[PDB]
Amino acid sequence: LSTRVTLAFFMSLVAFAIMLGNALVILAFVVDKNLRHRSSYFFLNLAISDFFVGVISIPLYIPHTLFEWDFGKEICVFWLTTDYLLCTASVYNIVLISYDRYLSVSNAVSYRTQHTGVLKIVTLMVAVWVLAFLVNGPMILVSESWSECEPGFFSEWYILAITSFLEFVIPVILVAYFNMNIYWSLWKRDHVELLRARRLAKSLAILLGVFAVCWAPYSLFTIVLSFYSSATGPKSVWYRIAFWLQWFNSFVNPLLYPLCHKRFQKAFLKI
Amino acid sequence: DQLRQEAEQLKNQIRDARKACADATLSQITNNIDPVGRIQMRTRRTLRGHLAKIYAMHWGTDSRLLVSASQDGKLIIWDSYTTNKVHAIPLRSSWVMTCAYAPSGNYVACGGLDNICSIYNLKTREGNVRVSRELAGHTGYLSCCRFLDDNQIVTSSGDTTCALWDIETGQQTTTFTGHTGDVMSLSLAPDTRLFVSGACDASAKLWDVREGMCRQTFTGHESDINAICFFPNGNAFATGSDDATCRLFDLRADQELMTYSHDNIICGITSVSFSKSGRLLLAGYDDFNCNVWDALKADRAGVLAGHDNRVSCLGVTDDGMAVATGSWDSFLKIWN
Amino acid sequence: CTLSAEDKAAVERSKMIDRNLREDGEKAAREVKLLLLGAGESGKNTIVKQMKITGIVETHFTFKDLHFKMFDVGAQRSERKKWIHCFEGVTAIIFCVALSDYDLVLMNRMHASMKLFDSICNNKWFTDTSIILFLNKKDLFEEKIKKSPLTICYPEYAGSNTYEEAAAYIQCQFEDLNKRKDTKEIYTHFTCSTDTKNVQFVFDAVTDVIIKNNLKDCGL
Amino acid sequence: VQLVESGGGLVQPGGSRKLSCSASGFAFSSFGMHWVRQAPEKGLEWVAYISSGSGTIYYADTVKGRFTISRDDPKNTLFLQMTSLRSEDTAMYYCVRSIYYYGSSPFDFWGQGTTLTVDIVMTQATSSVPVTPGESVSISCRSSKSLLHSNGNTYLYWFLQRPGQSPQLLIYRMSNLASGVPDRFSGSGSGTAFTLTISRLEAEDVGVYYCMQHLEYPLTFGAGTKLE
Amino acid sequence: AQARKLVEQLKMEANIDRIKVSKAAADLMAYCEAHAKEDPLLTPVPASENPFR
Ligand SMILES: CN1CCN(C2=Nc3ccc(Cl)cc3Oc3ccccc32)CC1
Repeated sequence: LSTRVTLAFFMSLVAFAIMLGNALVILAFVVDKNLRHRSSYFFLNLAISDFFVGVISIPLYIPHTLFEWDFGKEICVFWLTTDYLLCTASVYNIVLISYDRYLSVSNAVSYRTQHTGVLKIVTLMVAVWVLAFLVNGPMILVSESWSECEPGFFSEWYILAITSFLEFVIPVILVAYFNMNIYWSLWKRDHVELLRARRLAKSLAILLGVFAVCWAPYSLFTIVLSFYSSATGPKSVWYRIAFWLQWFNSFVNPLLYPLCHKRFQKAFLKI
Repeated sequence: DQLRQEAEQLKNQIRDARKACADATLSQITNNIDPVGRIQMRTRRTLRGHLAKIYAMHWGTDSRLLVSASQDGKLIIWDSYTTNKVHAIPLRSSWVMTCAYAPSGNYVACGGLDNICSIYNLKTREGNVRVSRELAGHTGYLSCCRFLDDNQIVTSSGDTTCALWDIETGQQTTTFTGHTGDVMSLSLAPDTRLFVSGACDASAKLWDVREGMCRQTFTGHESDINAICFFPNGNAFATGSDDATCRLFDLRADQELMTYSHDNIICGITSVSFSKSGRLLLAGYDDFNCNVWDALKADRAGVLAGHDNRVSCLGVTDDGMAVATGSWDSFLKIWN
Repeated sequence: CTLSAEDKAAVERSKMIDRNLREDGEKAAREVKLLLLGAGESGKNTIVKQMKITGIVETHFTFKDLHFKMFDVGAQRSERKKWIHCFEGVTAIIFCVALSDYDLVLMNRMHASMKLFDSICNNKWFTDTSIILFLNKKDLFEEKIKKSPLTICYPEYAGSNTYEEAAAYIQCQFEDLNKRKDTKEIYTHFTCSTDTKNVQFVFDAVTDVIIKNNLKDCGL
Repeated sequence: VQLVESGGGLVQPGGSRKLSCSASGFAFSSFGMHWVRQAPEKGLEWVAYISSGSGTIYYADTVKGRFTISRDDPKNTLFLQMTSLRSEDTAMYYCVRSIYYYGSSPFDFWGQGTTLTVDIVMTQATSSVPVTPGESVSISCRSSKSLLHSNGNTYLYWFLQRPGQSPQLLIYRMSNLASGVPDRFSGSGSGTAFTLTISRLEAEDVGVYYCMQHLEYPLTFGAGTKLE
Repeated sequence: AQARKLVEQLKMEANIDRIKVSKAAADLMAYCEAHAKEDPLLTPVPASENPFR
């Protein structure tokens, strides 16, 4: 029909929004020389990971599903491997930020009296990128017998289960545990107090809830389909809704963490 | 009571003597001169490296070198053509409030909340910078200090006294008294035989250096006087108080001439300075931004905006080529 | 790059100076700085001598891997307005008041302590700086209230003439003066004389301030 | 202030050597250091340069790859390492001091040298000038390229060497006069041609004069003018 | 003694040689006119002579 030009516009708009937001965060770091602390380096890492998704993978996916199947096997391998690496990197950056914030309150004396700030930061960033690669890359490369361009390991539910586990079960547990400990360490020291305790509870709830809601449905629905009916033909609208909901998280991400922090807000205000 | 009555008589004598000479004012006569129009200035350089608030600066006499002080416990000497750092000097007590630069280029001085004025020698045969003197004897914090030559210095304190020191000996030579409140500033003359000082009792006094007695008293401000400067000719000076006004006082006519104020301004002044021809009066403010006034018309708001805290210090070179400002946000900027 | 050789040597020197400045600034932010305040003979000397012992006076000490610098300022005989804004970034204010001086009109001393406490709390430079309050000389007050109850200066007090009732009444009287209850707290102590409690209390209050600041920075 | 170096002596073909210099009485960690050379029968010749912070090293083209320069700050000691020495290396060696910021005076304190035994050009127009006390004299030298840079400087230096002593700065940057030097010397000129002048000659002002440029590396000396 | 100090200071400040206010205004205007051409902030210099670009 002629309703394929209306969806193309929305996809392009979403790509533009993602790239714009993460470019702003990168500019905010680069401009100022006062934002030299652990937290700001981790926010930079997150912005970079989201920016590459915003630029590469959204435009190329439009003509494939709307106009023309102009990929070839090698281009599909490239596209899928890039997309998987970027998404897993974003999740692991979120876990790292939460761990930092928990150390900032469980132990304040040492967190104030540390001066190791040269190479450990880059060490950790490269480590999370390497782990993010090792999560997916080898399996997509190995897949040979793989129709729409999607990984072949879908044909067995074991790989789906293990991959979804190491993607989505450990991060949720860790984020929940760290945020509950932060809340308790404030609440024990409470005694107008009620309002601030409730505010802290609300904010931690919002963070954990947005994470879980954005990232669960696609994984659960995929594994459920794979366990009975290896359907790679036409699929209902639910599959596409979940598919796009998972990318919506990379547009949500830089509104919550970088823009609530105060010195980033001041740097944004200056420019 | 007789002494009080005669003092009232003398005060009325001074009042009426001042009244007698008001044949005409400054505002009614200069209204036939072309104005500056609009003056626009741009930031040529930006000097970075101080971390905490910046409290004072001072230009060198070769118009290229500059000194500044902050609460970090550091003095810094800059080259202002290439934004290079020539020297960086660590202090003993970090509660510094003033600094000065020797007219020959060999020495610098600084003081603060520890009641002591220290003097440093820049040109040795060992390559470093050493403390040459410490001058002590005040009982309150130090507000200002200005070299006379390589061997004589002047200081003002917050215990109502000013002093003239002979650096080589280390002991005071003469002491000036007469204020009933803290003294906040001072400004030497071009010939270095007189000076003026304003105090927290809302009055300014004119002192003679060689003999040691007060000569003149200027009154009129509503609150304390926070910054003072001296007109290039040598016959007038201008004050800035904490009631959002500046004023011009003439040494010879012995009364006021003109006031610089505006209705949109509700904060005090922290620094004043002049231009080489005497046709611009620059004033820092608490409103976060400097401001340029036409000295012979008392009207302009040609702001040099661009600071993110209150403007604590400013200065104009010895030939007229630049203006430097520094403020509580730790950045010092050069305008041309 | 059209610089000559001497300009390049100058550039190298300037960059080394920048490096030194930045490192010193890093080191100067891992410390704790406290401003010490009191009143006329409020027994502030005792506090100074107990914990690890012209113009400003500085005391430095180290406890449990924290470095405290305490600034005592009693020798400045000028007004507070020309002088206080220099201490705007201080971590906390340690305040001393004496209890036994409720019947020592010089109009008693408790009224001066209240007036100066109310002046300090509501200051515009200290909109988020917390206070650590010390009450001194509990003993002599306890014997002196055996003969003269608090009614000599608190006619509206409606409790018995015992120790803990009077102590709690005075503490609540001094802590009710706050007007910024949502932004900063006030900590209280009854000055011990036998051990390091006077230092452990400061350590704990400072740890609490640090933790709350870390949480409030993240907008969390 | 004092710099004392040692390590010189006599060597065979091949081999290697190491010379050291000890500083005493000043802040050796803020100064750049040069090694300079003088043949037993000729003028001077620059050798090597190491800066303050050890981030910059320069050599001469007749020695690069065979010589190495190093410093040691906690003990205040400077080293030169020479490899596979040949006949052309015979000389006296001097350690020299210099500090660069806006308005400083480089090349002002020289060591005392040690004996080791095995491009813009400047021309000294003379080789010997006989005069009598009480007269004024003038010495001249010439260049091949303009020494006036665009920032306003003129990197011309005038040095003196009395019989049996180390040299001594007289005039830096073509017009300025060092500290500790009697104010009867002067120097002037214009691009590529320069002249030093002395008024009211006295004894203990007899020896060889040198004119040097520092506009770019390498640095080049002149033949030397002998006044007696 | 303080009253005597005030008496002496008022005596020293009472005997002042004085000039008209218009004289001061005229002298200020004359100084501003005579040296006006050498102010690099009233009449900016061409950029070939400006040392700050
Ligand atoms: C394009 N959207 C949807 C697809 N996608 C997936 N990413 C990863 C990546 C890594 C892991 Cl360990 C799990 C994932 O979860 C999936 C599980 C099954 C199928 C696809 C994904 C990327 C985002």
